[PDB]
Amino acid sequence: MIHELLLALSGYPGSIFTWNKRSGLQVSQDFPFLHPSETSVLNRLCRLGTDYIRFTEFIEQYTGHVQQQQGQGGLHGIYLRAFCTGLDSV
Amino acid sequence: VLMKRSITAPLAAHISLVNKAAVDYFFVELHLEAH
Amino acid sequence: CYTRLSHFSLQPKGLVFQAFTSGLRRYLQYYRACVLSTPPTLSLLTIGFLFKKLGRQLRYLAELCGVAFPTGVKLLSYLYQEALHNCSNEHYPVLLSLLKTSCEPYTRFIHDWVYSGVFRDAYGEFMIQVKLYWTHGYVVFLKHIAHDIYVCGKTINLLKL
Amino acid sequence: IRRYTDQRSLDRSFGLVGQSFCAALHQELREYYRLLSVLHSQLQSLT
Amino acid sequence: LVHRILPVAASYSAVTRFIEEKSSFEYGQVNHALAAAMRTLVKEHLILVSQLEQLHRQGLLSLQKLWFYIQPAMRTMDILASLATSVDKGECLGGSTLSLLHDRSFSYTGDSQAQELCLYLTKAASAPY
Repeated sequence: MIHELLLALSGYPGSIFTWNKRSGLQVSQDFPFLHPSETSVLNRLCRLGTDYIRFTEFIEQYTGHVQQQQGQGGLHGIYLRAFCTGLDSV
Repeated sequence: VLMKRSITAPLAAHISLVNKAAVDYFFVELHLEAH
Repeated sequence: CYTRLSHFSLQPKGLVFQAFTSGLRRYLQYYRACVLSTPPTLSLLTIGFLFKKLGRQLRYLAELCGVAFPTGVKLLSYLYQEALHNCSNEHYPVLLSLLKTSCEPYTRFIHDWVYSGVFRDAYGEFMIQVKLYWTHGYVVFLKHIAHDIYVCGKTINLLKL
Repeated sequence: IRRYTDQRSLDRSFGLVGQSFCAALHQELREYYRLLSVLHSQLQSLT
Repeated sequence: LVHRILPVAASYSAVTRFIEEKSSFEYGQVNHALAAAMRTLVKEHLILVSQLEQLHRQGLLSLQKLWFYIQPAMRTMDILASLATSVDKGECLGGSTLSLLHDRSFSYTGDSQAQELCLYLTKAASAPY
């Protein structure tokens, strides 16, 4: 439970927080260890890492992936690159 | 912009003097103007 | 992929191609030198943290190379256009440092048929290549100077008489 | 060298040349001793 | 890491042997000049090794410092060892190793660290000629 929370939080998918692209990180919700009091707090902490994964994946996706051989304006752009560069420093 | 626009100036500066001296090399030595 | 970049570089063609490969090997050493001088062993998370903002700059060069592949002017122009393509990212100084030495042999070459009268062409990197003594052939670079050097060197071959 | 330059230096059967050659060889040894004198003292190593 | 330090060593001993085998009374004119001009670079290599010698005397050195130390010297030893290999291989002497010293200086035009090296030995070798 100790390093498991941080590895889920670090943006690498957990082994108790099962990564879905349609339900994010989600605790297993049926083990003998968990009880409702810690459970809801764990689920609240899950959502921030869920967002962080999409953020870093977006940044990796739209920055530094082209040699510039055309091109699409929402899949590329000088503004998209500037956006991602700002986002990681935030 | 990443292009040569300050190194190419001392290059065209030599190209021009070369061509001027050759056109001069005709007239004031081999007398193409007399031809 | 660091290993397969050293696995990509090997040299004892083209002169500018050799200069480009040696400049790449001058960066692989830096990547090996930075490890064991900041990050030996720290928290487990710190290593994945430190070499994500550092590793991606290395990983762009795998996209850049063939990790067939351009040689000659086809390299020296394409890499030139990679300057104007990317100038506003983390991959601007590595492309800049590569182009600054991939044009290092060619700038000396141009400096020869203008001054001393020596025409240099031994790899097909030189642009101008093939009675009134002027029958020379001619069939990115700034086209403002491309025909200029063609007429300026044929002139020097006449002043050498 | 040193055996030959010891022997021939006072030899008059060998003539003037050879005492002169010995003088040359002594002068070469003079520059060789000054190095060795430093090298003994700077031992502490000396590779 | 110990295996990575070895190329300056194999390109030192080789560099020494060219100065030891070709100190003989006969060979070509340029090669006799070149031996006395390559030994100068062996001495300037030693002044860095002399700093290293003092440091090793004071009960201190580590492998990471040493690896960082020998990165500048490796290239100079590489250039000298390649020159020694080429001069011995081609059976060139006299003036035909004044051609090789002339060609190798033109060949390097991307860094000019080794171009100047071939230039220095050629400027020393053309002084008696």
